[PDB]
Amino acid sequence: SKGEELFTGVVPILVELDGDVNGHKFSVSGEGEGDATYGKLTLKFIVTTGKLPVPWPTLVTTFLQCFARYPDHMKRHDFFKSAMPEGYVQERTIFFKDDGNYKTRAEVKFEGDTLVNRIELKGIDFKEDGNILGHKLEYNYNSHCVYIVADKQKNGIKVNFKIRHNIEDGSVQLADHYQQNTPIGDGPVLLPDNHYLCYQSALSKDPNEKRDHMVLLEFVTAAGITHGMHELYKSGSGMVSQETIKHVKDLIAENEIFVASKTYCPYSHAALNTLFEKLKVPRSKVLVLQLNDMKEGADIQAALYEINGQRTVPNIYINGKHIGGNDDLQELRETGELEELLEPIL
Repeated sequence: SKGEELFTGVVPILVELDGDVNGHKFSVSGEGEGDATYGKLTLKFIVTTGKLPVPWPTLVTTFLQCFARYPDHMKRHDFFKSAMPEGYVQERTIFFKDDGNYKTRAEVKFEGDTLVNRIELKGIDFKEDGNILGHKLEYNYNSHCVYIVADKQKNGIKVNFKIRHNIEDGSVQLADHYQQNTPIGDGPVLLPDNHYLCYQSALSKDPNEKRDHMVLLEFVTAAGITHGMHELYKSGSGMVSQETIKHVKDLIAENEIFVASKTYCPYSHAALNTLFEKLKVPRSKVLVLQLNDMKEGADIQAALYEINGQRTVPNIYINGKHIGGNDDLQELRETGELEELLEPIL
């Protein structure tokens, strides 16, 4: 399958990392599973070479954003899954305030029914007495959202975020991240509009594990883009004769309630149900118009736009005053404005 289809269910994950921080070589292996529908991640890492020369917490970001949950209205912005199965390369440079930095490169891709994260990390200029080499960071992780931005030039995404690692003495170790993601193959990929990815992580130990390890649980969700559906409702694609313009105006002035609609339009359905059922308004007070059922439907609707700028049905009016669409009608229903507008009419 292609792109997101590959993440519909629970996916097995494998992670491999070879690192050398300040000359101290080490390598870790990790396994778990992802469930993008719930933005779930469950992994277990084990150090193969002995122990870790750095705190586990400082490796969390390095140790799978293709598993984040993207809401139904943000599928077009899921860059990570669109790169699969071929994958993408993730590069980062993490500057540790008043200390050394990590430079990382990783290739994420499917190898069979498995998503594999192969990483290479190098650390340099770290203080042997600092919080990193000195192992002074609490075994926890803070929650927060990061700002995701597309990099049209590189055909991928960019991210600059800061991680705060709690230090045992109540203070904090600053981890300034610089992330760059690039597609591996040359097939289509979805570049997103700026948005957010909110993380929540949980670190634990396997009481049955005797080698240095870490059990990570991450919950990730995409957020920040607006639900385009009701927006589209408002948006819509020779000028009309004044003859028609006045006529529509007359229709507006000569009627207590005016409603231009179409028989198949949901918003019209609801606007009408609101007036005739919910608010039990008399059919003799409401002049309805099924534009898709008239000779001059087009002309009328055209004339309407010319008169109020609205291009979509339902186009509602009350006592000569333009109201708008259904959302405008619901607007006034809640603020209680509608009830008072109808009082006189009723």
